[PDB]
Amino acid sequence: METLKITVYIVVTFFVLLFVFGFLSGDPARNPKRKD
Amino acid sequence: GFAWWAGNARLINLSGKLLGAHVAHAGLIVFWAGAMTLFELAHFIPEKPMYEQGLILIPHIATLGWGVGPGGEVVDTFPFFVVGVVHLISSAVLGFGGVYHAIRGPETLEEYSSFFGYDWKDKNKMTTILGFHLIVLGIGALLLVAKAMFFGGLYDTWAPGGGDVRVITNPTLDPRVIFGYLLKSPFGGEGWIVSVNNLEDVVGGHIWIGLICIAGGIWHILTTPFGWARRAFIWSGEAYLSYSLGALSMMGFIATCFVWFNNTVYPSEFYGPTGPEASQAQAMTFLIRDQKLGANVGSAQGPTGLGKYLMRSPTGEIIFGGETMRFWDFRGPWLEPLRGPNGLDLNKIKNDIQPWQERRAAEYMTHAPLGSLNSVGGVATEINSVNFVSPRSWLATSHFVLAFFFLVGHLWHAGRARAAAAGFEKGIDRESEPVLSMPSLD
Amino acid sequence: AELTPEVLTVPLNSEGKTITLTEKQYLEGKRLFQYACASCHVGGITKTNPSLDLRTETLALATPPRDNIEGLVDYMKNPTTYDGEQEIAEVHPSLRSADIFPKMRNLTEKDLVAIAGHILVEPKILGDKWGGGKVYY
Amino acid sequence: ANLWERFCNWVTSTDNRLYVGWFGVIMIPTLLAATICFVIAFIAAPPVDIDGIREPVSGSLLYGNNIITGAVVPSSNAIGLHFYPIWEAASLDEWLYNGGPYQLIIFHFLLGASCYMGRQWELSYRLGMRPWICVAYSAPLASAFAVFLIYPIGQGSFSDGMPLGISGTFNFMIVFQAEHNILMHPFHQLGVAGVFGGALFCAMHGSLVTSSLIRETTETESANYGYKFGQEEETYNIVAAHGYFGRLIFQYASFNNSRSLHFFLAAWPVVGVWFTALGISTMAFNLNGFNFNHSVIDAKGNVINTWADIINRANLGMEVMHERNAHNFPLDLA
Amino acid sequence: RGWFDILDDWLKRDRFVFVGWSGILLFPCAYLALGGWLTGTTFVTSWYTHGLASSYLEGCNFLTVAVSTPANSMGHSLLLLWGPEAQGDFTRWCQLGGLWTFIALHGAFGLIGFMLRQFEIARLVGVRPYNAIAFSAPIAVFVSVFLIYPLGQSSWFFAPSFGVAAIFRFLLFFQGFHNWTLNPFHMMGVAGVLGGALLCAIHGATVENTLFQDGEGASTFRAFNPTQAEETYSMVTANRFWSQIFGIAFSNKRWLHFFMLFVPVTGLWMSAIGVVGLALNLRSYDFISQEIRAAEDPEFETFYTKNLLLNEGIRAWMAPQDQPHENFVFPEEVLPRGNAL
Amino acid sequence: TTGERPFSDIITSVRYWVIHSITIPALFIAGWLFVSTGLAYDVFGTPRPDSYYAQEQRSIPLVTDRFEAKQQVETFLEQLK
Amino acid sequence: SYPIFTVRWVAVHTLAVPTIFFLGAIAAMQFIQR
Ligand code: CLA
Ligand code: CLA
Ligand code: CLA
Ligand code: CLA
Ligand code: CLA
Ligand code: HEC
Ligand SMILES: CC1=C(/C=C/C(C)=C/C=C/C(C)=C/C=C/C=C(C)/C=C/C=C(C)/C=C/C2=C(C)CCCC2(C)C)C(C)(C)CCC1
Ligand SMILES: CC1=C(/C=C/C(C)=C/C=C/C(C)=C/C=C/C=C(C)/C=C/C=C(C)/C=C/C2=C(C)CCCC2(C)C)C(C)(C)CCC1
Ligand SMILES: CC1=C(/C=C/C(C)=C/C=C/C(C)=C/C=C/C=C(C)/C=C/C=C(C)/C=C/C2=C(C)CCCC2(C)C)C(C)(C)CCC1
Ligand code: OEY
Ligand SMILES: [Cl-]
Ligand SMILES: [Cl-]
Ligand SMILES: [Fe+2]
Repeated sequence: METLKITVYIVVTFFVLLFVFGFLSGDPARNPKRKD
Repeated sequence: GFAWWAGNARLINLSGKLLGAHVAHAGLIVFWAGAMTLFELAHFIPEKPMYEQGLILIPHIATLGWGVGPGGEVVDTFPFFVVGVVHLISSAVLGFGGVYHAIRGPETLEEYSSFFGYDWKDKNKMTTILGFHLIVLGIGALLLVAKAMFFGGLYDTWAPGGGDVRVITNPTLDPRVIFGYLLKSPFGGEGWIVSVNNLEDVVGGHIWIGLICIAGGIWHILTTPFGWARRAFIWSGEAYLSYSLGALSMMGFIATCFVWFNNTVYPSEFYGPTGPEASQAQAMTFLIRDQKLGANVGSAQGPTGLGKYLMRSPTGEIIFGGETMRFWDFRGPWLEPLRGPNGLDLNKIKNDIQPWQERRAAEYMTHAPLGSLNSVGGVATEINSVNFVSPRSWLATSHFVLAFFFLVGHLWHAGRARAAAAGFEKGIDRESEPVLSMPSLD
Repeated sequence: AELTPEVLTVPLNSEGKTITLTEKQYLEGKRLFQYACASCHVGGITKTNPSLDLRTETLALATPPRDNIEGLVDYMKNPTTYDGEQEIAEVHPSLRSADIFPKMRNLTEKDLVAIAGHILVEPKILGDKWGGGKVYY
Repeated sequence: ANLWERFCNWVTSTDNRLYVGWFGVIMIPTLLAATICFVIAFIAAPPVDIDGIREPVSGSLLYGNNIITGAVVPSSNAIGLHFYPIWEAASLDEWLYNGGPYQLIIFHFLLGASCYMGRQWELSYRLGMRPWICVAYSAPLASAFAVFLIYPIGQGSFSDGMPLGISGTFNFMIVFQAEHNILMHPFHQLGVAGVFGGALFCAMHGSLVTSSLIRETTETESANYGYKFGQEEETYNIVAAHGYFGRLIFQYASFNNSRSLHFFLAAWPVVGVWFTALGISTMAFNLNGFNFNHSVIDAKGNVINTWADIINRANLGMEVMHERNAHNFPLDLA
Repeated sequence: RGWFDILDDWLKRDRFVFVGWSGILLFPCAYLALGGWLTGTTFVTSWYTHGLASSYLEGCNFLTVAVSTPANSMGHSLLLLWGPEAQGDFTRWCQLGGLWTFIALHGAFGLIGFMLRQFEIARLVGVRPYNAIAFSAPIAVFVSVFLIYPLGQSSWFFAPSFGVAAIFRFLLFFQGFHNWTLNPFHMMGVAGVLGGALLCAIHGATVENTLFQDGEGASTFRAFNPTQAEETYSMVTANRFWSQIFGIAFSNKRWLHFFMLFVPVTGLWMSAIGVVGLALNLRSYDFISQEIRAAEDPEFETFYTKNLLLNEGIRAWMAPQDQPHENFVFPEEVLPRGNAL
Repeated sequence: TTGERPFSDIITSVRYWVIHSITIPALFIAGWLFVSTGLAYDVFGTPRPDSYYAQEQRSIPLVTDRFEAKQQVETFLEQLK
Repeated sequence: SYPIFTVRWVAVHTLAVPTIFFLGAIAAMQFIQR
């Protein structure tokens, strides 16, 4: 059980930081008309 | 290029007229706070609990320790009047300043003062205004601190003796307690910040927050946004408006749950019992009655084989039986005397219940926050007679609704802000349709 | 049908004297009953102890009898258990206990008559529904 | 060309047959997890003590259920609003008795469905579209939040959130009417208006456009082949349609502007469903439908019944029977 | 130039409300069905048919007001004013529920008129008659719930009474007695109504967010012209959007709009069929396999068994008041009740 | 566009408000009186507050016959006289 | 030169006339006491 808990915590945190850093990487500039 | 029905969007880059909109609207807020209090007071009757009377503003004043004595017994109604009059009077001053700035004052400010004029895209000027308002907030939060410690104290429902107004001499400064709340789970038995159950922690947190707000207030005056911040945000009046609707909506959901669960800063003397509280009270009421008749309530096996009055929670604590087993996380001043370390204590139950405790439970049981839209108290199948709907239901529902729409407003303006900043809020360029220059998906 | 003297006529005491309320007194008492009592006694039940109700035939069997004005007005002053054996002003709103039940404070003696008037007239209009419970809603 | 920048470009690429995006990064795992747990549970989960009275309710196919009666049962009343992941149980067997699957499924679905809404914003940004299709979806998403999360919060227990099955759905909406008189609530009435209205306008708009297709085909072929994907000209005659509907009723009650007409189609069911989701959310704090039980009496004070009082007799029969073993005290306060 | 064509002429003139040959049926009957509902909700009781108050004059409000069904004793009588029941007396007619049949029949004939109107206007303007066909879905619902269903039963008494809460009582009746939610013909109705509402919202929101920029200002409404041949939103950007969000998307505007016709029309038709079954008490009330097991196995419980307990609660608690003519007397001991409640 | 006179022009006109400032209160007063005088009770058969039940009666006077129905309600009414 | 009395006139007054009247009766009704 304790092993599963760690695994899930790890998996979650991973996707969360993917998300936070995904949007911190110039997201306003990912559009087809005007980029900054 | 805006319609009449979006005509307030015609104030985006008219800084002077937009100042008046905000100050005229600030007057409306003070007006209502003033008139409403006068209305509630005009109808107050001290013989009756506040929560049989549809009061929502007076409960906020009595909570700060004005006009109440031990128990919540109303002692002096003059502080309620003084709060109403001053708020009402202050709204003309804002009303006056709002109409002046909307209609007669300069349309735009940046020609009259480099100080009061702003451009939304000036990231430096904007954080400076942020900084000023942060200090004002920090000041205000310390005001509550200052009341609690130097100007009378606050109503403390936990005080020994029924509750009483009490000066807070030892605010909790230990950061492991203060920020511990921010990391408690929001689920049952934990409650996130909603579970705060003592005024020392309340006062202490406002020392922290007022310091932080002044700290940051100064920060944002002195700094400009870093590059990683500059690249992640949209810098435009609508964009900041949306950011704020998001935060207000989130705050509104929090308040919804605060008034529905918390019986410390929303004491039940004033607001009515909580859902869980009333449910626990019913179990208390019939335990008390049946015991008087000679029932052995430790040992009484109910229909299901679970104890009829008392059972265990999933972690073993002894708790009230019946459906209210869901509500066993409840804590209130009238119940905690009965609790030992294993939960409810069977010897205290057989020996120590007091008349005042019986009385409280009978009252809270018959004042549970259930009620119809037209203010018939009780379950929905109940007949007319009792004109009662709990302040907690009126406050909980109204703010879910408001919270909900401001999240729509956040999505509404956030998305518009992204599209107008990129240049396609008005529709798709026929001669440059992005999708027609992309390859087909298949 | 209508609110006539016969129905407005109730017993004053156990001797069998009678008194005839005015319509005005009837509406007065109904009002005071909702203000001071219905939070536990809507419809003539007792939500916090359903075994004891306000049906006239229950009051008649109370010790002392309470199917009359005198008995009812006395109970609002010094309530007892159904057998009469212990005073219970501490857990039941009463004038003897108005310090701790603040609503019972502004009730005058005539107010008590009207309240007792209502309790005794209502079973005569609603019949079984008074103190019957949800089965008769 | 840096390894992160290339990942970011795949995530946000307009070239993937299914768009991913930063929102898609949370949505995909949480929906795959809720989906897979649901499919397994529906078929094979053992019975669940939903009401915490040690009376387990069988919900899956292998335990004697069919497509109509099966459900993933909500978690035990004994848990109330406590978090109950797998790792808090002494074993999967315990977790299954107390209804852990339901919590796992609803939290992951609510999350992935939240990100679904946001993913709709996102792709709209990447394609140069206007942004608000997602505002429309929030009406159903808000509905799912009310019955799976908001209602349990205010009643204090997930045992009272909506079951994940067809008969469980009806059970939830029967008990709801007994406890809240929801038919007599004005926000449910606006939901019915939103929902009936939506079906009406769908059929109207569909029949008005269909009525005014321009002849581009013979009798031996579908009229549908008169439209070619991406053609620039409209495929029906809007003034002939306005001409017919103006006269069916009267001129000014009919749109001749297709932008207002389509905006109207979107606003009506969205707004009405916001309200009826708000209705569930405020009845979560027990602000119930109108109560006119005994509001009409005669000169003597007899009760003169209306249809409200009949409604109440049926609400009573729902009340006294639901969860027949779970109540020990006379009022069902939650 | 005979008189018949002179009248054709005048009926079909272009005026603020078009009249037509269908007006002759439509207008009297629509005005009378409505005049009677407002007449009866404002002034008329249900005391003698149902034991209910039901007008503003009696003390009811807009939710509880209704024109109620006739007494069960009336059977399926047409209840004409001049008929053997009311014997010409207007006052007695009203007290017997005469206005219920009045509303229901002028209603039926008015719906005919309306649908003939949709046929009539469409022929003159030169459009296909698909709005008239769609209107069959409402007609079928009306005739099946208000006429066919009680004609199958003992009497008009058991049809819907015309009123908000009265209709609410009818919804609960069908749950307790017919277990109507379990009926697959209702479920197909639900998927069509909600499917329609879905389709309605999603198509309105797609168009509004795939618009071309044809004006300079922020109100996109100004930039449509009713006469323009050019389409006003991009089917190409809509199709790509939904293909990538949802996997499939429309590609054919004619199929799309025909599907908006098809979905809600068909669902109403399916529910009409179901209610026809219920005229006859031909319910999908039970699953036999479930009952056999639960009878033999008291540990066996599902949401199917729980819902029938609730149905059993509704029947015994509402029946005496709801069916006064049956003189149901249910002493307390026989009422089904769970513990404590 | 159909040749009738436009609504926006009829209800800004003096003549219109000169007629209807009479006809609209006359109707409101007319209907009021229909109630205040009691005629509405009589025209329609609707029981007054004092005549739903006979004094000590707690029985609905429910119609139970099709072809004697008229005479049935008439008998109930005389039970209130 | 418009007409005063049209089909439209009739339709309008067919509804309106009894509306106001009905509003009169329902107004009076709020003062009825049991
Ligand atoms: C701080 C809050 C805030 C602020 C400052 C704004 C500001 C603005 N909004 Mg946003 N908005 C908000 C919250 C806010 N909004 C919320 C919560 C939502 C969700 C509903 C929206 C949704 C929204 C939309 C959909 C649109 C705007 C638009 C606009 C702009 C023009 C608005 C205008 O002239 O309206 C004028 C006001 C009206 C026409 C009146 C509306 C009245 C409401 C709907 C009725 C409420 C009645 C009340 C509940 C009960 C009545 C009681 C009875 C007695 C009368 C302006 C910048 C427009 C825009 O994008 O422009 C850029 C636009 O199209 N807003
Ligand atoms: C909180 C509510 C609020 C506020 C504060 C404002 C404020 C404003 N609006 Mg918006 N507006 C609102 C709601 C609001 N609006 C709503 C609900 C709608 C939808 C109907 C609109 C639609 C709208 C449009 C369509 C336009 C505005 C415009 C404006 C601005 C210019 C007004 C002007 O010069 O008018 C002049 C008005 C008058 C001379 C009439 C008298 C008005 C006064 C203020 C009445 C006050 C009475 C009060 C009791 C007196 C107290 C006095 C005491 C304090 C001394 C102004 C700042 C305009 C703008 O941006 O201009 C460029 C514009 O075009 N508004
Ligand atoms: C946030 C609100 C706000 C903002 C940003 C402004 C900003 C401005 N005002 Mg406006 N104004 C406001 C509120 C506001 N005012 C109010 C409330 C009123 C009515 C009382 C007015 C009435 C008003 C008039 C009559 C005039 C202006 C003018 C001006 C401009 C010049 C001000 C100046 O030099 O004062 C410099 C600074 C001072 C004089 C210091 C004032 C000291 C204050 C009162 C103490 C602050 C204490 C605290 C923060 C307030 C809260 C107390 C409360 C909580 C109890 C400037 C753009 C002038 C203008 O543009 O003319 C063309 C002008 O003629 N204002
Ligand atoms: C009204 C309040 C307010 C507002 C609007 C801003 C706005 C801003 N701040 Mg300032 N700030 C404030 C208060 C505020 N600040 C206060 C009081 C302080 C003192 C601590 C600071 C200290 C501060 C610093 C030191 C810096 C900023 C920076 C910034 C900018 C970057 C914002 C950003 O990326 O955050 C978005 C947040 C993140 C990227 C990460 C947050 C991660 C947390 C964990 C999210 C949690 C959310 C969760 C769902 C809810 C539960 C809460 C949890 C703790 C339990 C932006 C202009 C930056 C800047 O550019 O300054 C010049 C910067 O470096 N702020
Ligand atoms: C024009 C459309 C129309 C339609 C279709 C109906 C239809 C109906 N009405 Mg409604 N009604 C209408 C207009 C209409 N009404 C108008 C304008 C009024 C107000 C005056 C009413 C007032 C009204 C009342 C008060 C009642 C009805 C009733 C009825 C129902 C019974 C009809 C019946 O038995 O007729 C039978 C008779 C015919 C169908 C006539 C046929 C004509 C024949 C073919 C000609 C005979 C010519 C003659 C013999 C030759 C010369 C003889 C010589 C002496 C000169 C039926 C649903 C009743 C109802 O709803 O009960 C529930 C009822 O009580 N109607
Ligand atoms: C709940 C807080 C109550 C309120 C408010 C009122 N009453 Fe009550 N009543 C309550 C209880 C728990 C009991 C039982 C007492 C016992 O014997 O243990 C009662 C009893 C009565 C009776 C006696 C009925 C009988 O059958 O003998 C009467 C007549 C009565 N109470 C009257 C009464 C009135 C008039 C009230 C308002 C002024 C009132 N009660 C308030 C609980 C509560
Ligand atoms: C701009 C605009 C707007 C807005 C405005 C506003 C909103 C304003 C405000 C206003 C305001 C905000 C006002 C207020 C004021 C106040 C006042 C003026 C007060 C008074 C006072 C007094 C006088 C007092 C008295 C008293 C006392 C002292 C005691 C007790 C008794 C009494 C109460 C009596 C609008 C939307 C309209 C429109 C457009 C434009
Ligand atoms: C007073 C008080 C207290 C205290 C409290 C406190 C101290 C608090 C704090 C709080 C805080 C401290 C908060 C925080 C916040 C944060 C947030 C809320 C954030 C958010 C974020 C976001 C929103 C993000 C976004 C994004 C992303 C994610 C990505 C990129 C892009 C962007 C940026 C957009 C207590 C309890 C003791 C008690 C009572 C009183
Ligand atoms: C039956 C009959 C008949 C007929 C009759 C009629 C035809 C009637 C009519 C009537 C009518 C025709 C009436 C009407 C009325 C109505 C009313 C009653 C109204 C009201 C309304 C209101 C109240 C509204 C209001 C409002 C609201 C509420 C909200 C929104 C807005 C408004 C403002 C709209 C005859 C003779 C043949 C004989 C036989 C029998
Ligand atoms: O409605 Mn009736 O109330 Ca809400 O709890 Mn008490 O009973 Mn049980 O758990 Mn599901 O259900
Ligand atoms: Cl159930
Ligand atoms: Cl219980
Ligand atoms: Fe369309």
